[PDB]
Amino acid sequence: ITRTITSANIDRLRFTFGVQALVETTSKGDRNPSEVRLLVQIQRNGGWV
Amino acid sequence: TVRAVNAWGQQGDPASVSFRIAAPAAPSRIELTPGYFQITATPHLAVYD
Amino acid sequence: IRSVNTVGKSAFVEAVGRASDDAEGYLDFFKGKITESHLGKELLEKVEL
Amino acid sequence: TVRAVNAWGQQGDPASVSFRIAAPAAPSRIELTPGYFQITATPHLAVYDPTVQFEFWFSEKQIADIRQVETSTRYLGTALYWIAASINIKPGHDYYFYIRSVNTVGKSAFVEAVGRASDDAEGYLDFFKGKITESHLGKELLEKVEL
Repeated sequence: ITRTITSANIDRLRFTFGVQALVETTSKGDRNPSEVRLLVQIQRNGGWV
Repeated sequence: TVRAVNAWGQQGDPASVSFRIAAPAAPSRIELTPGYFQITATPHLAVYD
Repeated sequence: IRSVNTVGKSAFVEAVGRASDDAEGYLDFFKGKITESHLGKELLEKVEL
Repeated sequence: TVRAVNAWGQQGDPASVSFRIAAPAAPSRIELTPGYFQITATPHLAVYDPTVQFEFWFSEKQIADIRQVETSTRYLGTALYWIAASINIKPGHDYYFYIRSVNTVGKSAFVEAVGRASDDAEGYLDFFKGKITESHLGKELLEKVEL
């Protein structure tokens, strides 16, 4: 995504992420977890660490 | 509608959500197997309830 | 047939069912077992002659 | 873990207890009564679990692995007992029922029970005694008999 905040008087950054749904439906019904994974990275000059 | 109140009992601005409760969906498909002077009817919904 | 639960009842769905109409499949199980006495009396008396 | 607190909010030493919630036990004894082109399967449990039901799956033939039931067999349904009756069911051929105990907590391991039809034609034909009069016979026998 990236947004280039480039503010001046910031101290800490808080990210509000999430998932719209997490069910794992199967045939005939029922549901199970889903194992979603996300990653938050910083610019750090040239290398996104 | 949910409102927040502080230690002095002052409620905050309301936040609203909406939902619905409706009758279940009608059966999608019908399996009518025949037999000896008998009929076995099994309905199935598009989404399991 | 209509989907019903505690919340309410759904609209009806009409399904047309028929019997087996496959007598021969059941007669195959009847193979070689009707010996003499199952036949009607008219055939019994005619056959005895 | 339960702790006691006095009027000043000071919690005391903890006391602990442990328990478990597991899937219901698999069915122990299965009664497969036969009938006219039909098989009635009634599973049973060593100990009765009010909340339990049984998933019945049908297979016209056996499978080497009992873990393929969810794909290699036809899921008959869920009940306390199941009756299977169709023209595809014929006496003299064995069938298999993969049944497992299920409830809200979870599903038990499958148990396979082999069922057979009645294969007792004479008992049913006794009810056919002296009643097939003339017209049920095939046309070939009708014309042969009339001569």
